[PDB]
Amino acid sequence: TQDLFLPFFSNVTWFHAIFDNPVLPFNDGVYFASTEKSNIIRGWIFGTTLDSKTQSLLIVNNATNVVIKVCEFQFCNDPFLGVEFRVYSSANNCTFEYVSFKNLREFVFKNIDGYFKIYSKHTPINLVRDLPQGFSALEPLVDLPIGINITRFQTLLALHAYYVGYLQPRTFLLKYNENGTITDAVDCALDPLSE
Amino acid sequence: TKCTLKSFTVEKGIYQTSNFRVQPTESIVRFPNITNLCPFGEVFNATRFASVYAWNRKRISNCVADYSVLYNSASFSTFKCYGVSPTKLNDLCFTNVYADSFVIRGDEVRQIAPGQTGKIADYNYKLPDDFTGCVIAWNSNNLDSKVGGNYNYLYRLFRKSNLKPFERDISTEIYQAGSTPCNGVEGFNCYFPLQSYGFQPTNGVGYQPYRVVVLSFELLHAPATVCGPKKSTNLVKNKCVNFNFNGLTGTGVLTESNKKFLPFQQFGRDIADTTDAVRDPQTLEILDITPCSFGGV
Amino acid sequence: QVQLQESGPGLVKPSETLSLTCTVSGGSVSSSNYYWSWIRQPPGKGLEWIGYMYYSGSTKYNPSLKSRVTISVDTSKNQFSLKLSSVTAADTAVYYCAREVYYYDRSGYYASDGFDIWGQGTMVTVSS
Amino acid sequence: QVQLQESGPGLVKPSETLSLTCTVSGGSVSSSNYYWSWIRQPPGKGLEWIGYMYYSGSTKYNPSLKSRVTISVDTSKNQFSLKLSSVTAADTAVYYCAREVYYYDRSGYYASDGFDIWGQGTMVTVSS
Amino acid sequence: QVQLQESGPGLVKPSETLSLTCTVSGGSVSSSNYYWSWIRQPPGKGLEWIGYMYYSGSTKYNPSLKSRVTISVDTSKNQFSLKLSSVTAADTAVYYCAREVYYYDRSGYYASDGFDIWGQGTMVTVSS
Amino acid sequence: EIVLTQSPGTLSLSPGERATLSCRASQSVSSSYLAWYQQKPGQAPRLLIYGASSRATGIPDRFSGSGSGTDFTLTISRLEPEDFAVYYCQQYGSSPQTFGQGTKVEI
Amino acid sequence: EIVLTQSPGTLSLSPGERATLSCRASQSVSSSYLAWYQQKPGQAPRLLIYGASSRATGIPDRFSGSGSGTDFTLTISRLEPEDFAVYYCQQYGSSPQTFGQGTKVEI
Ligand SMILES: *[C@@H]1O[C@H](CO)[C@@H](O[C@@H]2O[C@H](CO)[C@@H](O)[C@H](O)[C@H]2NC(C)=O)[C@H](O)[C@H]1NC(C)=O
Repeated sequence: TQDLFLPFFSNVTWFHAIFDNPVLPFNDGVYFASTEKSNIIRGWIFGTTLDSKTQSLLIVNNATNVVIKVCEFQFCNDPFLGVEFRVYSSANNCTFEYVSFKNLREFVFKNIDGYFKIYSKHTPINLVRDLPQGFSALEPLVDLPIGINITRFQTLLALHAYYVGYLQPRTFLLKYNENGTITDAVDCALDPLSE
Repeated sequence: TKCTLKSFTVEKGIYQTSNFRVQPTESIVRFPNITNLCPFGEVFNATRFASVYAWNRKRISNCVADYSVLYNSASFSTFKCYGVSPTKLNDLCFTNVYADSFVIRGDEVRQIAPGQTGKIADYNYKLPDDFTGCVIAWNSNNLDSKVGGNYNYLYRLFRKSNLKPFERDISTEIYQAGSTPCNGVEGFNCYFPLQSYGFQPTNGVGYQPYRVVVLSFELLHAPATVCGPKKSTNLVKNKCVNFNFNGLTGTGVLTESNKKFLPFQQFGRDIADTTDAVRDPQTLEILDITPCSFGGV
Repeated sequence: QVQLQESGPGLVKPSETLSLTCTVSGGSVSSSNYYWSWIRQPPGKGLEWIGYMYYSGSTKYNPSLKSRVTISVDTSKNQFSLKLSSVTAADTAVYYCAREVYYYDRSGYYASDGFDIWGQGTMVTVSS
Repeated sequence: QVQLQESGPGLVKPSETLSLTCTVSGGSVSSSNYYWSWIRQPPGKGLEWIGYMYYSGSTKYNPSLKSRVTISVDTSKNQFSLKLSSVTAADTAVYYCAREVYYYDRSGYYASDGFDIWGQGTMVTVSS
Repeated sequence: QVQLQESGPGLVKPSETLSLTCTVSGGSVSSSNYYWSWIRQPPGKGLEWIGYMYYSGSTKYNPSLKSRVTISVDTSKNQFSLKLSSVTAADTAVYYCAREVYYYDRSGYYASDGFDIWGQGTMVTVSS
Repeated sequence: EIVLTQSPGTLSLSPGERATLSCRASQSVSSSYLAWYQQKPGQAPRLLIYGASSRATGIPDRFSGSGSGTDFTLTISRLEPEDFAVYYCQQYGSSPQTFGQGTKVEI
Repeated sequence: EIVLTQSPGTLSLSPGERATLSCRASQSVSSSYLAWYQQKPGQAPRLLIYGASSRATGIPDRFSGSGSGTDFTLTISRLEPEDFAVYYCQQYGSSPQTFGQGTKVEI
């Protein structure tokens, strides 16, 4: 199939916070990989301008419930969670609202034709220095047809180690077993042997 | 055989005269369960409604609306829908639904109509010239009125100029009839904006509390979030039938399958890039589709 | 508040099409819900309906005068107009602009309360 | 009985296209046989032909004024019109609607007796 | 010789768009080279520029009044017009039509000597 | 077209006297879409009463619509000098829409 | 375009006197499509005579067309006060169609 996938054996930017909170582009979707110990990460904010001029998608995976609010919020300089709530200041217009290192969580966000697709999968890992070598087929968690444009995204951390990758349009060969799971994949444009 | 071979004499031969195709019948449509109904009941039967000066505003989203419940009953005194027919409203699937609720007096139920002059129509609550919505009202004298009069519901009577469509402005500062200002002290040519409704059982039908739910339906660029319910009457098997599963259609025999399938998937593809199995949306059972019987006679 | 202002020739010589324009105020003509119409009153006789306009500028006319009557709209000018061909002395009358609002019902009759707002009117006479 | 009624601006400022409409009476314009035309008379000078209309609304014009003249028809309105672009003071004249009937002959000249019926006429003057 | 004649309401009530038309004389508006403009003079204050017209009827406006100002042209009428929305008493002034000619140079500045010819002007006042 | 007859055409009742206009359609109108219009002399008509019975926006309660189907009736109470004008009945239930001859109430 | 000359331009003949208008086309018209038009002062012209010789519908027999080809002639008899108006000759045989200057008969 010819779908947007992360290229095999490609260098991904790694951010380590003891705090690092930069802005990253969302031109063609990103691949979020994060290792968690005691639920350090809390949520993700997706926005084109991020200055309350346009609608911004906000997702917060707090301990109480998985709330998702897509409205126009006045973003602060350093949004974080106090374990204190200093994520947003006020709201102007609300369109959509939905309420729902031994652990490796991989996420893929796609913003195509007004449909926001999130793929999630949790896999227990043992190595904590680098990314563990292995294969994992990410399953679609939930689809949100918000219909807005996303340009940049931000990561939120709670105050009392995540990898960011970029997808590219490539051709991928997927192997399906008898149960339907993807056991292995081969990148066509990576190596002559794989080609 | 004589017509195909174009000869009046045939001897000890096997010939394919034509092709036979079984025609499907009893076309059925299957859709998932009508779960997550919109809470229209909440706004219509709310213990306490709000006064028109600050009419309650509601947004309905990510749910299915059974508009039928509202229009099946004949209890409502006024059922007026502008631009959109109540019949087939379920089919008309809209991205955004807005519900506006306020208590007004009976003489003015008519005022809510679009482009109507009135003290409730222009000064207080104003629908637009383009109003794709419905106006629903019922008499509730025994529910809102109390002995000793009702001052609970209030409406602005004096405003400097009319308000634009869908605009509510809560101004309690003293009104300015003339040129000189009294600075918030009520007096001659200086009246408090809010005026008491004073609902009473012994009053005329006109001066009685009529709770009024106004529905609005809005279409924008954003995809549709408020669709209507779908018919999933029956499922037939072991016969050539034309089916429709989530937009995907097809003519084939529906049979059971014994192999295991993933929970998140809903469609099935064969090696020839053709549909092989179709998962039922509201039933956990898997329906293995097969092509209809066709061959050469 | 949606006042309608008639604008037409006071006296029209015969064999001349009669043109009358309603200068609407405050209503976009193409509102779908409103269905404006034309009514005339011959002196000493009951009101007679000429025709209404369906939304989007499409028009329907009284079958009796349908052959000689056309209704036009100028949303760009915020006014709508009536043209009557081959007018005679009998045809002429005080012409009145009017508004109608069509609301669907559970019963399903799109038709609804009408002739809520009338224009001031203009007495037109056709004679040699 | 097929009277033609001219309808045009009495005084036109220069650099303005001149529009004149003939309100026909009793003849379907698209009759094939009739070929209506435009004639003007400058004061103290002979009649000058501007152009006729071929059947189906196709039009032919005097080559001298062909560049600045267009003829239009409104069968829906039972009238036809003349538009003259870049009119000057000299161009303006009393404009006359006219009718012509073209009959084929054994000889084969489609052309035939013309200017049988003239409109009342309208004196148009173009000046600052 | 290219005189410009202002034509506008002498007194305008507030909340009314102000319409002023320059009756040009002897210049085709769409000349490419000319770039006509609007200037106003509040009493006891310096001249203020409102906006010019780019060739082909495209228009550019002073950014300060850009939100409330539109410039229109009527080449068919040999005149151009200025429409100002939501005028207040302060906005009103003696409005002046003007002409500009833009010539390219080896240096490359398309812009060039301007305000060569001014219209007579018209004193407009906006008040209750 | 449906024909509406108004009985009686002319009335001469003192102010404070009750009046009844019988507007009987030739073909019955179930929807009760008959609507009463009051035209003041030398003036544009106004909507007096709609939907069989209504009070328009400011129409006095004194006037009250009645009737249904084939026949309709309009009743006035506490007649006032301001209520001396021609009254009309119109059916919008079927098109073409028609009006009655008109009933004039006099002193 | 073909040019039609009318001789003489002006005439002063008593009523009851015979008149002749010589309309001579520059190029000969074989079809005799020259047609005479009478214009009354301050009035629309009418078809006076067509097809070289004709009586219009009700034009008096007194007027009678004549001539053919290069030249044409119009003859009047028993002149009446009602026949004092400008006369024109038009060729529809070739297009563009042209008219003559016009001849005015006076008392
Ligand atoms: C769709 O709705 C039905 C409820 O009507 C769910 O439950 C099924 O109900 C029918 C009849 O009541 C039983 O025969 C089935 O065995 C029920 N299914 C179960 C228990 O799994 C049904 O589950 C819903 N479908 C989905 C996909 O949620």
